[PDB]
Amino acid sequence: IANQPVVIDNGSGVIKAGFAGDQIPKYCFPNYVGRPKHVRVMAGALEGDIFIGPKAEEHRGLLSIRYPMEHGIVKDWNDMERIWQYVYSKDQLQTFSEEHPVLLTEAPLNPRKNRERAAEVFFETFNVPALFISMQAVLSLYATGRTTGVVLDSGDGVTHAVPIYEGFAMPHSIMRIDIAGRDVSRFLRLYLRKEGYDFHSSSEFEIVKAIKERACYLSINPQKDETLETEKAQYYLPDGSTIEIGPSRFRAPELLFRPDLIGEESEGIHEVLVFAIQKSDMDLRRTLFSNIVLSGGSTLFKGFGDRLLSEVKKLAPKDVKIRISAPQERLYSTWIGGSILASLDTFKKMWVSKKEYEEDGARSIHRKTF
Amino acid sequence: ESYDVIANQPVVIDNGSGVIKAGFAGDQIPKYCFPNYVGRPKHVRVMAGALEGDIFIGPKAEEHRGLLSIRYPMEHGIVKDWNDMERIWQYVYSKDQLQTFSEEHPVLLTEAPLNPRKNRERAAEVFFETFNVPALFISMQAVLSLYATGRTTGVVLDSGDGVTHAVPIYEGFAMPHSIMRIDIAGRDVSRFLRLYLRKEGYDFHSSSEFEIVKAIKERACYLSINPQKDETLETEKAQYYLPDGSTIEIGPSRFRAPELLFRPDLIGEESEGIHEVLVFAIQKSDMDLRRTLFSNIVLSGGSTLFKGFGDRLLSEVKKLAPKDVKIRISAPQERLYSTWIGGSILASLDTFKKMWVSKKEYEEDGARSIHRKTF
Amino acid sequence: IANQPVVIDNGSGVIKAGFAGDQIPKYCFPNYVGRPKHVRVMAGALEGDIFIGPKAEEHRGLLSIRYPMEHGIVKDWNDMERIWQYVYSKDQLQTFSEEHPVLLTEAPLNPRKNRERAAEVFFETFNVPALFISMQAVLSLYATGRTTGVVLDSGDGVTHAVPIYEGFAMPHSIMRIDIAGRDVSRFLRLYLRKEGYDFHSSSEFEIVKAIKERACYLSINPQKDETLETEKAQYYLPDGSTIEIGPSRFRAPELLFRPDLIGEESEGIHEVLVFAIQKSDMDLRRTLFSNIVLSGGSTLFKGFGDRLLSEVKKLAPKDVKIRISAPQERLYSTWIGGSILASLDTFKKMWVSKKEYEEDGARSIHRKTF
Ligand SMILES: Nc1ncnc2c1ncn2[C@@H]1O[C@H](COP(=O)(O)OP(=O)(O)O)[C@@H](O)[C@H]1O
Ligand SMILES: Nc1ncnc2c1ncn2[C@@H]1O[C@H](COP(=O)(O)OP(=O)(O)O)[C@@H](O)[C@H]1O
Ligand SMILES: Nc1ncnc2c1ncn2[C@@H]1O[C@H](COP(=O)(O)OP(=O)(O)O)[C@@H](O)[C@H]1O
Ligand SMILES: [Mg+2]
Ligand SMILES: [Mg+2]
Ligand SMILES: [Mg+2]
Repeated sequence: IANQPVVIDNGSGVIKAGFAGDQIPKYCFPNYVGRPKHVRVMAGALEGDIFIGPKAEEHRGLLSIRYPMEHGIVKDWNDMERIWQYVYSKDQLQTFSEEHPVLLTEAPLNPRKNRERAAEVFFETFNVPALFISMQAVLSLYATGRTTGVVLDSGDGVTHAVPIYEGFAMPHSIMRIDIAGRDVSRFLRLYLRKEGYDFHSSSEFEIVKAIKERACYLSINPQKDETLETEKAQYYLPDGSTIEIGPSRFRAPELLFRPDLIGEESEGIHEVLVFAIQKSDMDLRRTLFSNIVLSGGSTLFKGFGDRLLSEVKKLAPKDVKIRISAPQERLYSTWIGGSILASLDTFKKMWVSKKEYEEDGARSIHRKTF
Repeated sequence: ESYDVIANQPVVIDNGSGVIKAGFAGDQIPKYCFPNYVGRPKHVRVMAGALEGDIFIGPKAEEHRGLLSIRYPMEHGIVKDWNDMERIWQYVYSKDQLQTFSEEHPVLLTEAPLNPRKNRERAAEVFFETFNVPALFISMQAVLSLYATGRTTGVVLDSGDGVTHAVPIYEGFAMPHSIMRIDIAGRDVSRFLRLYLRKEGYDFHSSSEFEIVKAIKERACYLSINPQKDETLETEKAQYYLPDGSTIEIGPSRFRAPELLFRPDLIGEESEGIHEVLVFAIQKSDMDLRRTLFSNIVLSGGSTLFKGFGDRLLSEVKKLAPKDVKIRISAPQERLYSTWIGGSILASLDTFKKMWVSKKEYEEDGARSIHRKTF
Repeated sequence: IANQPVVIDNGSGVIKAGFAGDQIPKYCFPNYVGRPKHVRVMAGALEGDIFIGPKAEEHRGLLSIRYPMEHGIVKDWNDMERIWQYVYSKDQLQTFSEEHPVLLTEAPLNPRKNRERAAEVFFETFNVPALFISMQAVLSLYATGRTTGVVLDSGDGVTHAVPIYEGFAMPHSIMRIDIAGRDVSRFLRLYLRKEGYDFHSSSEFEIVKAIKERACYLSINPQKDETLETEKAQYYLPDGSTIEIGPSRFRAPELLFRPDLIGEESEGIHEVLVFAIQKSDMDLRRTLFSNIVLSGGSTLFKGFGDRLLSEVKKLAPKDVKIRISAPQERLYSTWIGGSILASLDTFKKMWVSKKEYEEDGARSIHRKTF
C-alpha cells in the first residue's frame, strides 16, 4: 500500500503512536484504562465507562486506574485492545486501521504467546494491511545514528541491556530485568507511607508517579547520603497541600542499582549492563563499552548517568574506555528509531501480509522477526 | 402503551422541614408554597359559621395563626407525625393547590441525604397506597440544585430548616461517602433565638409565637465576621415591631443566634459547623477532584440567606482550605426555590421515564425497588 | 542494670501495660483522654480537667473523649504524654519511670517520626534507663510459641498481615491497611443513623463501640443473609432505652472484608492475609498457609474465623492446607509476647541504652529496631 505507515510503541507506562517519517510522536498518552468508581446520579454525567488518554488524566480522581501491561507482559488483553483502538480514535491519529501498515514495537525476550496474540488482535479485530513487530533497544540505537553499541533501555515495566553489532541485535547477549520505573514508583509509595503520607488509592498512585518524576535523584555514594540527614524538600500535591519528601527522594530510585531493597532475586541495572557487555566475544567488548546509549524514561533520574558510570567502572575491567551517551530524546528514541526503520523502502519487504498470516499463521510473523 | 396515565404532566413536591413547595413540572417557579406544619384550633368553637374544620394547613393556618396550635410533622428532615404528613400531602392535591387527582400524575419527591431507610419506605407506601400515583421518584436535593443552576459539578451546601448538608458531585458522579450532614439548621437557630429572647426579657413559649421568633430571625439577624470582638462589645439595640404593635429591643441576640450555624457547641451539641461540613465534604473526596470542588461551591436553602452568611462562610473555608486554592462560592438568585426548579427540570426530561419506580414495580418488589432506583 | 522491664503495648484503642514476666497485662485501660465539657458550679466537684482510665469510664457521660492515636499514629502528643504518665501513676504500675526499661510496641510501616518522637518522649520526659520499640505481630507469634507463621493482627486502629520466618519478620511481605475496629464502629454509627438511631457525642461513640462488641457478627455468606428477612435483635442502652438493630448487626463488621463499603480502594483483611502470604518466597507459602495466627481485638467477631477461612480458601491455591489459629488470649497476645521477650537475658542486648540515645539520638533506635 502507498499510504503512510504508523509506528506504535506500546510501552508498559506510556504508549507512543504516530505516522512514520515524523521527527517526533505527537500522540503519546499513558498506557492505562480508567473506569469510573463513583455512582452517576444526574442526567448528563460523563458518558461511557472507559476512559483512556488525556480524558483519563482530566478526570483522574473520578476513575479507578488499571494497567493492562505489567513487566512488558500484557496481563489484560481486553484493555490492550481498547487502548489500541483508542490509538486510532478521532481524539488522536484520526484514521482507519485498514489504511495504514503498523510497526509495533515490543520488549525483547517476551513469551511466544504474547507475540502470537498481538498478531491475532492486530489482524482479526483490526483489519490491518501489514504488521511488523520489532524490539525497543535496536530501534533506540537506530535513532542515535549508530549500528554498533549497547542500549540500556529502562522503561516503566522492564529494563534491558541489549548489545547490537552492525544493526543485528545479538539475541544471545540480551539481558533483562523486571524492576523498572513502576517498581520505583511503588517503592516510593512505600517510603512516602513511611513519612506519614498514605496513597493507597489507584488515582493517587499517579500522584506518587509524578512525585517520582519531578523530585527524585540518585546519590553518587549510597552509604554516604544514606547516613547523612538530607534536607526536607517540599512538593505540592494537586489539591494544593504540601508534603515533605526527605530521604525517600534518594532511597526510592536506589532500587534500580539494588533490587534486594524490595526482595527481588535479580541483578542490578549496572550489573545487567556489564553482564550484557561481557556476554559477547572480547573483540567487540571494547567497542561496546564506549558505545553505551541510555534509553527509556527511567534513565532520566537526576544523577543516573554519574552513578551508572561509577558502578560500571567499579565492575568493568580496568584500562577500558567507558562513555555513557544520554540523548535528550530518551523517551521518544524508540519511536524515532521505529520511524527511521519504517521510512526505509526495505520495510516494504519486512511486513507480513494478511494472506500470509491467514496461510501460515504465527510461523510467518515469527520467521519474519529476528 | 403510549397514551397511558404515565405520560401525564408530573407533580413536583419539595417537602422541606420548614416550607413545602409543590407545583407541576415545566413551570418556572413552584406555584404552591406553604409552611410545612399543621394547625389545630386551640380555643373553643362557640359560633355556627366559624372556620369549618379542625385541621388548618396552608395560608389559612398562616392568616389565622393566633387561633391555632402548630405541629411540625417532620423534624430534621425526618417525618415524625405521619398522619400530619399525609394530611399535608392531601392538601397539596386539594382544591386550594393543583386542583388535581393524585392518581393521574407521576410524583417527584425530594428527601434529605442520609435519612433513615424507613422514612423513604413509608413515604413510598403513603404515595402508592393512600395516593394511587402511577410512579414515584424520590430524589436527592443537591442533584436538583445542580440541575436548576445548569451546572453538573459542584459541592451543594444546602442549609434548609431542619437539616444542613454538603453533597459533593463531580461531572454528574456523586460521592456517597463524602456527603456530610448535621441537624443544625434554621429551626435550631430559631429555637436558640427564642432562648436568647428569653434571656433578654421576652417569653415566646406559645407555639404560634415560635413563628414570630422565625420572623425575627428572618429580618433582624445577621452574621459577624469577627465573633469575639462583637462578644466583648455592646452594640446598639435594634428595634423590632411585633405583630400586635408592641416593640422589642433585640441587641446582642441579633448576631449570637445565627452564630449557632458555625458553632453547634453553643447548644452543647458537639457536631461540626457548617463550614466544617463543607470543607470536610470536599476533603473526604478524591484528591484530584478537590481543587475543582473548591472552585464550584453552590449554596441553597433559606438558612444561607443570613446577612453576612456568604462572607463568613468564605472566611472560614479560606481559613480551613489549603493555601492558594481558588474558592468560588456561587448561589442562585432564588435560593428557596432552587431545589424545586431543579425537580421541575428533571421531571421535564424524557429520561425521567426511566428513573421513577412504576406502581406495578412497587407492587412486585415493594420496599426493595425503592431502595434501588434512588440516589 | 535496672529494675524489671515494663512492657507497654500502646494500641490505638486500649493500652495494655505491666511488668515483664506477668502471665497477663495487669494494667489495661482505654487509650483516650476525657475532658469535662460541662460547667463546674459547686465546690466538691470532680477534680482535674484530664480523666484517663477507669475514672474516665465511670463519668463517661460527663466528658468529651479524645483519641490521641489514629491508625496506629499518634496525632496528639500531649495527650500521649498524659496517658503514658498515667501508666506510671499510683493507679497503674505504682513506680517511677526512671528505674524500669520500657518495651514499647509500634505497628508496622508506621511513620519514622512517630518512633523518633516516642523515643524522645520516653528518654527525655520519663528518663527511662533503656527502650526498645518492637513490632506487634512478631511479639504475637512469640506469644503463640511458634517461630514461623503469619500474624494477621487486626486492632482498633490498624490491621496488618506480617509473615515471620524463624522469628524474623519478612519486611517486604508486610501488608497493612488502616481499616480496623474503630472504622468498623464508625461504619456502625453510620448504619445506626440510617436506622433512625442517631449518636453524635464522643461519649456516645463509646456506646456505639459497646454495641459493636456486644451485638455484631460476621455472616458466612453475606449475600444470603442480605436478601433474607432480618431478626432485629434488641439492644438495651445505658439509659434504659432499647434499639432494634436488624441489618446493621452483620453489615457493620463486613467492612473488614470489603473496605469499598466506605469508598476506600484498599484490600480486604482476607486479601491482606493472602497477599502477604503470596508476596513471600514460593518455598514458604505452604508453611505460611499452614501457620496463620489471629490477633487483636477486631478478630473476636462471632464467626470471624469461619468467614476468614472461607475467604482465604477462595483466594488460596488448591491442595494447600489452611489452618487459622485463634488463641483465647487474642487481646493480650502481643503483650504476652513482649513479656516473653523482655524476660530473656538477650533483651539486655536489644534495648537502646540511655547513653546510646544521648550520644546518637534517633539513629540509635533506627539501627537497633531493624
Ligand atoms: N524525569 C524523570 N525522572 C524519573 N522518571 C521518569 C522521568 N520521566 C519519565 N519517567 C518515568 O519513565 C516511565 C516512562 O518511560 P518509557 O520509556 O515511556 O517506558 P515505556 O517504554 O515502558 O513506555 C514512566 O513510568 C515515568 O515514571
Ligand atoms: N432572609 C432569611 N434570613 C434568614 N433565614 C431565612 C431567610 N429566609 C428564610 N429563612 C429560613 O429558612 C428556612 C426555610 O428554608 P428552606 O429552603 O425552606 O428549607 P427546607 O427546604 O428544609 O424547608 C426557614 O426556617 C427560615 O427560618
Ligand atoms: N468481643 C469483641 N468483638 C468485637 N470487637 C471487639 C471485641 N473486643 C474488642 N473489640 C474491638 O477491638 C478493639 C481493641 O482491639 P486491640 O487488640 O485492643 O487493639 P490495639 O492493638 O489497638 O490495642 C476495640 O476498638 C474494640 O472495638
Ligand atoms: Mg520502551
Ligand atoms: Mg429544601
Ligand atoms: Mg495491639
